[PDB]
Amino acid sequence: SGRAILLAGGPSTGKTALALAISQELGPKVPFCPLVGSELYSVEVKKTETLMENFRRAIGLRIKETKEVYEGEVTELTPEDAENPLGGYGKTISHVIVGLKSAKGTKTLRLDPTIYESIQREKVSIGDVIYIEANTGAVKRVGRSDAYATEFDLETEEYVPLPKGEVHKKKEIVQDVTLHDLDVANARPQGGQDVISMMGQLLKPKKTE
Amino acid sequence: QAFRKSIGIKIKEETELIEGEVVEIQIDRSIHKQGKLTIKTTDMETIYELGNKMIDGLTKEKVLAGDVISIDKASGKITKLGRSVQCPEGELQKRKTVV
Amino acid sequence: QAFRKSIGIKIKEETELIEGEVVEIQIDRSGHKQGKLTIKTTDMETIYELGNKMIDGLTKEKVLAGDVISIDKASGKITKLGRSFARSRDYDAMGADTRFVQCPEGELQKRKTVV
Amino acid sequence: DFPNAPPNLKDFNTNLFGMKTVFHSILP
Amino acid sequence: ASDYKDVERTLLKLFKKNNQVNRVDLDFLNLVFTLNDKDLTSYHAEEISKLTCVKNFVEEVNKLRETNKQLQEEFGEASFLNFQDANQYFKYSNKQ
Amino acid sequence: MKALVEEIDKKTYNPDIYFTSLSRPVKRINYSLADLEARLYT
Amino acid sequence: FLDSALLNLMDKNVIYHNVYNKRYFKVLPLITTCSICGGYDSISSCVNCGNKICSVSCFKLHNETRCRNR
Ligand SMILES: [Mg+2]
Ligand SMILES: [Zn+2]
Ligand SMILES: [Zn+2]
Repeated sequence: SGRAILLAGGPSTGKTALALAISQELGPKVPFCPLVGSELYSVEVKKTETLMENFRRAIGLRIKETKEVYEGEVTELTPEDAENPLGGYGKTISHVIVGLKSAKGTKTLRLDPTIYESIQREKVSIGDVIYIEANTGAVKRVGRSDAYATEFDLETEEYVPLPKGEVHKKKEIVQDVTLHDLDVANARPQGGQDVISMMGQLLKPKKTE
Repeated sequence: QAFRKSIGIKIKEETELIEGEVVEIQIDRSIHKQGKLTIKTTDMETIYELGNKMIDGLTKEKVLAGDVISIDKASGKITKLGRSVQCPEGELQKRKTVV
Repeated sequence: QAFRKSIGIKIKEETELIEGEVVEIQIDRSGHKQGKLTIKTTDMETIYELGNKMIDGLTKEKVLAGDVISIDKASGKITKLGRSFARSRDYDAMGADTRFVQCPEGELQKRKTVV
Repeated sequence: DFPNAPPNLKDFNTNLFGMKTVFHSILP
Repeated sequence: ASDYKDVERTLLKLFKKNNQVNRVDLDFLNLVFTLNDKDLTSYHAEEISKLTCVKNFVEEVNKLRETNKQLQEEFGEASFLNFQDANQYFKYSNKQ
Repeated sequence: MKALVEEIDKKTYNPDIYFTSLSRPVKRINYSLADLEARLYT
Repeated sequence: FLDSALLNLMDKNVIYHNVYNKRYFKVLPLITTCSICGGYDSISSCVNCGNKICSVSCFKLHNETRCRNR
């Protein structure tokens, strides 16, 4: 770490040629941040901060994560209440049962009431292709199945095909992320659905020290 | 930014849009919602049966009759046009790409 | 700012907490409501009587049986630590909020100071 | 009250100042 | 600026297809932690960290695994051939 | 673009119903005595 | 044979009817096609009887030969 070399020579000798040759030889799995000296003079933060930011960009990290997702077309949705009215508070909504269909068969799932709340938020009806992540409990509405494409002869619906493979597919995901990416994520997180969050989202992403 | 502004990229998007002259529209309450519209063109006059979101969009637009309307099947955007000077020129649903 | 970064302050905070797995909750409501609550640990079990504000906090936290919760007797704030392992089988997919933790050991009421 | 009538005494003092189970839970 | 909304939608739709598929949830792996200060408590965090239930999962997994080992010893040579006996199919289904 | 102010008639307006409409050209009428008899019967 | 009294009520009803489906009626989705040529890219219902058409040529054919209200 911290080794430095200088490509010294006259104009039109091959300094940039050697730099790009090094980049090509290293391969696409090794970070390579090109720069020019003039770009360091920012107007939002000190040039020292911009040098630090760019300097960290060239430290890549390869992190792998296995994720389990439930995806398919909804066939049934039968919310159930607790066996006793005294069991819970208010609505006293218990687990929900959802039926998903894929190219390889069907599966009946038992879901938490939080997952049911996510379903209600995403406005999912019978026949819609959905996508549930057991990692976080996040529900995504892919769209309507191509089977029901011609149900109505004029309707604004994003018809999507039936998911391939099994309903419950487990995949190992590998991504390369820079240290600066983590720094940005901590500095300017994208989470939050409050009005304050939206107002901050509309703001320009000015660099900060 | 100056260097990048002078490099253009052309991307083609194929959209399904119906362009037609207009004929009477029935919207009904729950019996979620039942509705029918008819469109006239130069050589057809035929009824479409709407769904929930199309009914909602046409109620929001409050489209009148005897005028001219353009509806996109994919995007769902509805573009109003003046009364028929102009007239539909062929098939009710056309397949034209916009660049 | 650099100068103050080079000086550190070591501050001590004293915390009094009760943590344990709630066994049974019984609430009666007409007038104000009254109820009794039982919390157990790995080596203790006790029945407590709940005031109106404590019941209100319990309801607003939506606590159920088998949950490990922490209450600060100074303020009465109720925090749901997590769920027991025995309830893990009940679902195929789990929400982000759910957590599986063991039952705390020792005495129900504990005093702890943190620096 | 509007027809110049007094209110209830307990209600009067309460306004001047201002059984069955409903929820039972147990782990099976 | 209204005339550019269709182009914006098109570009966002084009980029979302690649963006969503091959990304790793940095928030899920606790790589993002600036929101944690808002809804978590220090002593609560240390107690929850102390009371983790990994032993319970490992113990139940081992009790299942020893039951499965006994069942596999009872069954013998397991195979995925087409089933012609109710017992064989039932045992294979239980194994899977 | 969009009309922020609309005028309505309390008799005709409701969210339930939205409706709008415009060799002699005339609508055909069916002299089917069988079909009319069916209609009156049903 | 079917009218013959030798074929009993239970026998007849079992043999013809019981082999017919009684609970499932459609479990595949429903597919509507052009009444002239089976197309599905676009569909609309003719003003005269409500059968479904897809194109101008199919509309002319429905009007001349097909339409059942005339
Ligand atoms: Mg040079
Ligand atoms: Zn056709
Ligand atoms: Zn017809």
